[PDB]
Amino acid sequence: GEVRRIKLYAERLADGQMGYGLEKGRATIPGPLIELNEGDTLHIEFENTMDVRASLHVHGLDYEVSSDGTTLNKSDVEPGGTRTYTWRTHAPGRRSDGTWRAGSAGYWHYHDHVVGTEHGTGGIRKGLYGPVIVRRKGDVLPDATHTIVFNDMLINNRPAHSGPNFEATVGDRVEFVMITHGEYYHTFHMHGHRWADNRTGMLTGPDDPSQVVDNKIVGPADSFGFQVIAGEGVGAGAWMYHCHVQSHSDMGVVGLFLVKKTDGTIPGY
Amino acid sequence: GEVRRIKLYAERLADGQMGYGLEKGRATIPGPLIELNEGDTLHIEFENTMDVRASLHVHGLDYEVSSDGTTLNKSDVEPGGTRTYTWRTHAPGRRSDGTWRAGSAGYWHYHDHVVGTEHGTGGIRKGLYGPVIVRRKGDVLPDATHTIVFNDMLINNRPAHSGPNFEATVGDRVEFVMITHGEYYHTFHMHGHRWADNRTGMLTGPDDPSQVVDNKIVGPADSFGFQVIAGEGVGAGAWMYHCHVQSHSDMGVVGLFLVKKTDGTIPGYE
Amino acid sequence: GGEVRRIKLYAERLADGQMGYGLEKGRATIPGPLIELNEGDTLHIEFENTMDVRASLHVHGLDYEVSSDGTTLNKSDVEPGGTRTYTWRTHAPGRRSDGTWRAGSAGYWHYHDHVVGTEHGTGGIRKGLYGPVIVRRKGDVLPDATHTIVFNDMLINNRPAHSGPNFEATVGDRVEFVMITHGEYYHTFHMHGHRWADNRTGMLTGPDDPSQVVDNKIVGPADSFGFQVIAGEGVGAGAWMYHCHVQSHSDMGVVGLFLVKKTDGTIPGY
Ligand SMILES: [Cu+2]
Ligand SMILES: [Cu+2]
Ligand SMILES: [Cu+2]
Ligand SMILES: [Cu+2]
Ligand SMILES: [Cu+2]
Ligand SMILES: [Cu+2]
Ligand SMILES: [Cu+2]
Ligand SMILES: [Cu+2]
Ligand SMILES: [Cu+2]
Ligand SMILES: [Cu+2]
Repeated sequence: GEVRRIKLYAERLADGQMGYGLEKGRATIPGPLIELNEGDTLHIEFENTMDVRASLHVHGLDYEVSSDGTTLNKSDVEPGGTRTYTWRTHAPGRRSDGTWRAGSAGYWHYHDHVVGTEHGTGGIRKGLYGPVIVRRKGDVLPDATHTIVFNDMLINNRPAHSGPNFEATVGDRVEFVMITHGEYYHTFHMHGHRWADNRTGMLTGPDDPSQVVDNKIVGPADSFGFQVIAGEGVGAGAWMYHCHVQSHSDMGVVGLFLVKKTDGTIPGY
Repeated sequence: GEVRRIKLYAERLADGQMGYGLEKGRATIPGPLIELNEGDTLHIEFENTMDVRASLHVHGLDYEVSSDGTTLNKSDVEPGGTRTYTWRTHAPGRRSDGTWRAGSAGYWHYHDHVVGTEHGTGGIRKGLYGPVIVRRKGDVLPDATHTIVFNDMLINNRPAHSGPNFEATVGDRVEFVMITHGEYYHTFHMHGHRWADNRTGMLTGPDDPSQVVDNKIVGPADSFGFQVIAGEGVGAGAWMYHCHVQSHSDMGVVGLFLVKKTDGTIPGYE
Repeated sequence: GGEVRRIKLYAERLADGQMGYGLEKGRATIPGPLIELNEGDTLHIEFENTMDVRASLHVHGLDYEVSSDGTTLNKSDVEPGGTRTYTWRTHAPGRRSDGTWRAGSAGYWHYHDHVVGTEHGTGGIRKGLYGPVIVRRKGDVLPDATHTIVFNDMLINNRPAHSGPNFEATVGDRVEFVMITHGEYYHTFHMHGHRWADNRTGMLTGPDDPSQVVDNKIVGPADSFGFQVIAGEGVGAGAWMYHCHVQSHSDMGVVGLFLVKKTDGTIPGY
């Protein structure tokens, strides 16, 4: 694949949060989406603009201990400090012994591993997480990608009973990245939409046995994703997504997948 | 792909519980099993006979906003009032864009969405849940079908140390639907039997790499099913099924898959 | 495969209020010894309960009659100082007379006591009466070494917290992990620098295998999965943290090291 270079900033935010950003003062929670094709290399010029030690750890991708982002492998960043982390990816292939080497492709995530504790409980709690997508050659690309993060009892570190809305048009091919962090198990559910419990979130073809689901138990540091055709077989509407743990939904871990008709209207909303 | 109509009533029961039934005063917990072939449409003539608002939301199957069963999409039911709910299904096909549309086939469930709160915490707690099986052309059909719901710390809203038993004979193709509800994660286990972590609960053949398990972690609104040849390779016996979370089995989330010999006997148990 | 095997196995109290399975009197370990079988194999376990309380042997996944359930229910537990021969059987997958595919015994399985403390072995599990079982399919690739990580309540292999076990391998070694969970709590098992397949073997079969590829897996009491990695594949030598990813679990010390060595013997940054 291609070699690529980006800048990443860890920053303090209002209400004592902590974001990553591609640009200083544009830090988000979750952090910016990172999109890669199998075989790509990413060199990340990472600057800690905070008064506390921070790091960048990644799930699933290839990295050397020198890019672990852990005090253990001395890969964290002093306050004000800079470090360039290297993530590599590979494509699948038979090894020489006959066995199949799984590719790097999947729905993954990066997070701090040193804020609060040597496991980044503080960083994670404050908002130092975001999505990685590693694509395979042939994978179908979406019209948009939306990142939903169950962080303890919040979605994307928002004040509860205010979970984020996502706008789309019927027939649009919408991608969701679903990441979980903190202490608690959850179940992610979506009204009017289904996906496949497999790498991609859609069945490869008729030979794919993967269960089809609208509900998934997820624990801290689990990542999955899936694409749907917005409105497929159900029409336009305010389509609720929510944590299906009853106390979680009642305390307001809910948002709307707002699927507009072609004309721009929405039924009874 | 045939169109169908059935009547469903929400009723308050004895001991302050709530349940769906196919007739008046015949409501069960779980609710009655709904079985569909892909393509089939089901129109549900639903009546809320209770003194509180109630609804019917479904997982997995195709419905419009007007069958969401939510406060949001004004698709819940006043006390005593009626509403006709529509669930469509679809077979798997090729989309124009060359991708594979998945198909509605799978182990699913229906549950109230307004009784307790705007997510029916109260309805679910009181027993407003039931199983839906959507079948695909060629799916092997069972000799019998037994629904097991881990709702909070009970099975099928029974008293504890009292979880249901299911009788069967050696060789029976027995189907289980396993639904989870409320606040707590669980692990469903079964002695003497195992299944595949996939759609049908059966391996398609030797090119099915899916994990063969007898123990599966589940949380609120998770649905799976499977089919076993009763007592396959293990013989007749009282075959325990139990939540494997230790305090959960200890407090009485246990039941018996009672697998009789052909002559109707069973080896001695307690 | 297709061989009859015989072993002896003891239950024993240990130091610090613990109980262990062992191949010999006084050599009990926590976890108990790894039992490795090929599909078709029958294992006869000459079990002796050296302890002062009723203990059993119950196994997940494998084939056993109720006379080897090791339950109160089926009266197959063992009196203090008693001996009982448990029989585990295993079958290869095969086409059934109903045209369906019979799932094989092969996978990542476990054995635990069912009668110490409660009729669900709560006390026996807590105190260390658990061990791993692997059943191999014909032509399964065999590892260079096998390592067992049990998440029992808040600990690993009933060790004192902040001191989880380390495993040593050289870059290029085929390293197998058995990953069992017991007790009351859900966990997520994670490993730095390595990935596996959510499927029977923890390895994709080929390009036809849609299994999700994961470094993080939610597990609950009595969940068992396993996988094999090439040590340092595409990441190189190093101290490769494995940890529960439940933040307070990792904080309270549920961590260990996959110590992957360069070929010369060294570890960068040690
Ligand atoms: Cu880590
Ligand atoms: Cu939640
Ligand atoms: Cu992590
Ligand atoms: Cu629901
Ligand atoms: Cu809902
Ligand atoms: Cu339970
Ligand atoms: Cu009796
Ligand atoms: Cu049991
Ligand atoms: Cu844990
Ligand atoms: Cu067990």
